[PDB]
Amino acid sequence: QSEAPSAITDSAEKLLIDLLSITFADVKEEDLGNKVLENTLTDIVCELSNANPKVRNACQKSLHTISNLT
Repeated sequence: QSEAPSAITDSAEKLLIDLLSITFADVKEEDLGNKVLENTLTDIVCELSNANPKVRNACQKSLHTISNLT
């Protein structure tokens, strides 16, 4: 909710970026997706068209920090 404190969604965004920085560190092949990297990228890029702007900007930032990582 909008009147919840800001550290909830801020800590969630930082945790999502840190988790995607951890689990996408070993992927080097550009066409490497087997079962679960495909689903993680699917749930990220299917949510760029959300109603909430926070999750839109978080999905854009998480797509940017896994294209600069690998």
